[PDB]
Amino acid sequence: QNFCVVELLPSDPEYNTVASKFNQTCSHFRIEKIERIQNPDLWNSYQAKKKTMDAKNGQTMNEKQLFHGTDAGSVPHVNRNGFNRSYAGKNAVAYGKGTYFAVNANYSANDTYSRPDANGRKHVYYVRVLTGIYTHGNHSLIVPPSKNPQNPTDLYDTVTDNVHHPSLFVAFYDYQAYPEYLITFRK
Ligand SMILES: O=c1[nH]c(CSC2CCNCC2)nc2cc(NC3CCCC3)cc(F)c12
Ligand SMILES: [Cl-]
Ligand SMILES: [Cl-]
Repeated sequence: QNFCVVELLPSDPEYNTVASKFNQTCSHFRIEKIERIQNPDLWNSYQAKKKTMDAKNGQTMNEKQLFHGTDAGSVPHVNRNGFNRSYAGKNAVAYGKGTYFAVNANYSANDTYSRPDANGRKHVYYVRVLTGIYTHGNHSLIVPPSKNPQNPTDLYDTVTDNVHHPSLFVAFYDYQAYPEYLITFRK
């Protein structure tokens, strides 16, 4: 549960890459800084889960990079515990009980998700999520649904709002998503 935080220099190839993807829908926001979260436990759980997904879903590209807006209050919890069950309790439920990730930063940048702190600062993560093989989510899914309702040994990895034109993804467990970068920004 130990972690380090490293601020990225605006001059760093890594900074450019992250800002570039943030600015595809959020260029009208001012970036205050970008930190890399380094949580060795959360990382090793994630890489291990990625290895077994790659052995299992054949040609599927299991890894996506998605945005997660949140309040300042949640940042320490997430940097430590990841996107775990207690955190999942604080998310919406319309597409299932888990943590919600947007394809486009400007979804996450809504004030409902990345609530502005007393100084007007907004917080959005650029998360590695193992979306793997996914299906339409709904409110009743409080665990990953089975492909076959008669066989719970074949589970979907995540759920989405729309399988063929997805806007968001719900992940159920902490080993499925790594909060790699935290973007602090303002209007
Ligand atoms: O990025 C996002 N972060 C969060 C966490 S919000 C919460 C954190 C704890 N403190 C209070 C604020 N939720 C989202 C929900 C989305 N869509 C759902 C809206 C209703 C149906 C689908 C899309 C998103 F991009 C996000
Ligand atoms: Cl797996
Ligand atoms: Cl799973």
